[PDB]
Amino acid sequence: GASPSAQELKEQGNRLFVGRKYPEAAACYGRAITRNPLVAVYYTNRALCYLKMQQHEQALADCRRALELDGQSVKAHFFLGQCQLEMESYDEAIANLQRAYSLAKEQRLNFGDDIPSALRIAKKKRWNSIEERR
Ligand SMILES: *CC(=O)Nc1ccc(NC(=O)C*)cc1
Repeated sequence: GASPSAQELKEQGNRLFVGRKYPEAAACYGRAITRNPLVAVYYTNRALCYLKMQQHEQALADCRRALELDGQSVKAHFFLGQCQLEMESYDEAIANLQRAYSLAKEQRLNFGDDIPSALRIAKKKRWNSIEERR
């Protein structure tokens, strides 16, 4: 047999993700991480798998690790913020989305109104959660 490289495992996971096989993709990214745990994008990609599978604590842990390895990552701040938003950690989520936005502008990766839209939605969900209380 052949043992694929971590990079090959990441690409295989990407094809599994494109194939909408999210548990399988997550496991493949996990094999990539085992082969080389110092590459942030393996964790961010697996985090997105876990968000598609609504496995929040696993996504959260992966976003934290990705950001330890690449503190400049637009994607990992965005996914961290999305995971926090879904766990109703609103203020943390918003701050991570604002950092994703600022990093994206700096890197010229701010596409359309995407991250500002995520920020508006996060802020409105936070606002609704307070406004709806008795
Ligand atoms: C390749 C891939 O994952 N594409 C993709 C396209 C559209 C969406 N949008 C929604 O699910 C709303 C997700 C993934």
